[PDB]
Amino acid sequence: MILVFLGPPGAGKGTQAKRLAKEKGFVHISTGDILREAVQKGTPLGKKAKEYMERGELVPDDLIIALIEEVFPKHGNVIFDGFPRTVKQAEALDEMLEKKGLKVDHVLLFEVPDEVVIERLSGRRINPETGEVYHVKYNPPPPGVKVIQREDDKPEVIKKRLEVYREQTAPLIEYYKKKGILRIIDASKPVEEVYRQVLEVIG
Ligand SMILES: Nc1ncnc2c1ncn2[C@@H]1O[C@H](COP(=O)(O)OP(=O)(O)O)[C@@H](O)[C@H]1O
Ligand SMILES: Nc1ncnc2c1ncn2[C@@H]1O[C@H](COP(=O)(O)OP(=O)(O)O)[C@@H](O)[C@H]1O
Repeated sequence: MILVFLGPPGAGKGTQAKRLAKEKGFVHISTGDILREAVQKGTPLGKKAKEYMERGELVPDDLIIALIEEVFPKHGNVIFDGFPRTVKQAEALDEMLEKKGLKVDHVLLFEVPDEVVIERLSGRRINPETGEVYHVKYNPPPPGVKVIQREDDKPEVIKKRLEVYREQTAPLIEYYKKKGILRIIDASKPVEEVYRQVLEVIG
């Protein structure tokens, strides 16, 4: 089974993907996580990607498409989390999978309104030792635990990211809907409720 998690930044896609991977044994492919590691390690990919990410822009398609070929597993069910983000990326994924006799089985669209997006992202915090994601209101870090705020979770970058999402990524809704594989998730609900809907949708 191959899943794609699609939707505005802050919808809770990462959070749900991590849970589903941990509990059901999917391979979680987070382009954001992988890129952040690349930036940290100072790889050719990292150095090139860094500025796009800090500015809230998408990293160029060719780099991401290569990244996906590099990390796609020989076996296992997969969650694509934050990929694809453009039509060109979605077409390259279809091609890549077709060559492997595979296809996207479900595209879960995590719907949230802008107000919730801003609230979720502005409050997002990361434990730098473990990568665990918290929220200052909805899931605060344990007392005493040091966390950081991502530079792209600052207000003006969130604004850019949402524009970029609406411009480049939202067309994917129609792209996948035509194929009859688009599943709507009400991502504005609490985490446990969203996860139950994720499980129902994928059977
Ligand atoms: N599939 C992709 N294509 C291009 N850029 C990406 C992709 N995935 C992640 N990025 C880059 O990394 C940034 C953070 O992505 P991600 O962690 O997936 O976003 P979010 O903040 O919604 O969790 C994006 O704004 C973009 O610069
Ligand atoms: N269902 C939810 N209700 C409340 N807060 C949430 C929910 N899902 C995620 N969060 C919090 O909102 C922020 C965005 O979640 P994340 O999974 O990073 O989103 P995405 O991967 O879609 O950008 C994080 O701070 C996370 O702890």
